[PDB]
Amino acid sequence: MKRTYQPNKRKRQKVHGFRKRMSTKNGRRVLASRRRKGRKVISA
Amino acid sequence: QITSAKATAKTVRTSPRKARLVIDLIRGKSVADAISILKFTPNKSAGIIEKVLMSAVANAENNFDLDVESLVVSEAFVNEGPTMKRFRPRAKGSASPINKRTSHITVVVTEK
Amino acid sequence: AVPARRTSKAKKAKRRTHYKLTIKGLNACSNCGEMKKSHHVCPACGHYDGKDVMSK
Amino acid sequence: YRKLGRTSSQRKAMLRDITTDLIINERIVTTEARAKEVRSTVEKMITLGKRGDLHARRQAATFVRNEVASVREEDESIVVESALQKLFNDLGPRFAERQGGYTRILKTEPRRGDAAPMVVIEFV
RNA sequence: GUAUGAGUAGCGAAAGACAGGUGAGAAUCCUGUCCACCGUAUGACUAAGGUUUCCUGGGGAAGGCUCGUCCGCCCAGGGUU
RNA sequence: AGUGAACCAGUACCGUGAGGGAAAGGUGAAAAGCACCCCGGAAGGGGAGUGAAAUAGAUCCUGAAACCGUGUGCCUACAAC
RNA sequence: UUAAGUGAAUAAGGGCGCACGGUGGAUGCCUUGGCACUAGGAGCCGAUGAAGGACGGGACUAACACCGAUAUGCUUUGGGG
Ligand SMILES: [Zn+2]
Repeated sequence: MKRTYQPNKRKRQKVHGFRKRMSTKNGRRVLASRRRKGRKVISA
Repeated sequence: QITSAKATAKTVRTSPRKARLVIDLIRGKSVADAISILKFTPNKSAGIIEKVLMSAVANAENNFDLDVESLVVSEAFVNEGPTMKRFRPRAKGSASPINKRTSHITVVVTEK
Repeated sequence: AVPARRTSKAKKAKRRTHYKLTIKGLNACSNCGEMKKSHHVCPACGHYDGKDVMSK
Repeated sequence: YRKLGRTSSQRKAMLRDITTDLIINERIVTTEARAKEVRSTVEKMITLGKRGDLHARRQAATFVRNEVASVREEDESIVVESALQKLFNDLGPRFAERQGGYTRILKTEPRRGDAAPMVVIEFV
């Protein structure tokens, strides 16, 4: 009975982190849409 | 001269239905009888009503009255207090609520 | 099986007429007077049947 | 003969423990069903302690607990009595001239967490 | 927001008993004695993961499927070379 | 109602993530916010005091209904509503 | 006295009316925040390091506002008492 979420520190930073969001043109669309809403955390 | 004294307990953590089984055993009795009746009932709320009854008696003696031997339990009741709300997890991912209930308890004693 | 109709106040209270408490045989101690359960030791003074029992 | 909420070997363990207490202490607080079953077992031990011989001793030693002491004794040593040694040196000679009925039960009160009716069972 | 079903179903595998302590209050906390359970694990060490849960002194409103004087809970100080 | 948001709100919370997303205003003119005593481990209460008013005591303006109680004038154990 | 006849009252609990309480937060009155516009200004910031953030600065400092190792502030010109 293995569930879907298995935590890992490196993967979370490598798939969802600030530098991965900065390296694509659509990542920066995400970051701008989060800054426009007022989120206290804009990137995992 | 006033001849009567009350006490009350507020938001005690017992259910108001069970506290009423004990307090019907004590209404209309002399203060002498009520204490022994409360001492020999093993229900959780029996000893709480004991403290409220003893406060009524101390109030009679010290603030106004005298004559602990003449006193009688004239009025008694149990009302509801505010309830806490909780949830217990059930089978298959759902949950159901649980009520944590409370009581206000008041006793009154008259010189007769 | 599920209740097909809710039950009213009169029928609930008519069910609840055999749902009370009793306070059975209470006597007075022979040694110290206060009330106590018959065939039991007296909790006020520890005397049963004219002798001392909860002492040494 | 009163199952007491237990299987067959746990009932036997529990009785063997509660009668070795009361040999060592002579007065105990327990519930009301256990006290009746125990009056029966303890007096069966005392009428072997009054018999006296080796066969009676080895009969009792199947039922009295072993690695328990009961000491109020010192001349000049650490001299221990063994709770079977007490049965055979002290309690038998005490009830020499009494026929059965070496115990008695009194009723006190219900336990707070339970409403279990409690009881004191003592010797003389 | 509050009823009815109703003081009803359930309280999530398993061995405890007694003496004595503490205390307003003890089946449930402490100390003892005997009994019972696992033992290619229910023992010892560690990588992830968690992130202060670790130690000492207090507390008992809520959390703990009962209780609680107790706690991986609450308050104050401290610990990683 | 009016912004999602009159209050520490794009917050708590939910999701791997992109993203979704709330509830929650009012003592009194002035804190004068109950010194002292009594029952009680405490909580809570009764006097005494403040105050124009405390049944304005912090769950604090007003305080409707469902729902839960206590006391009483009249009726009710041969009856299919 | 014997026969034949007629027969009230008494509530384990329930109903209707009334009186007083409890819970709960509708209604009235109120505003600290909003909505739609008018008239006027202004219509860019950035390698001389931006927008937005992280971490710090207080006698005690968890949080918000302010500020940056010159850190709850430094100089200078005017206003005010
Ligand atoms: Zn007595």
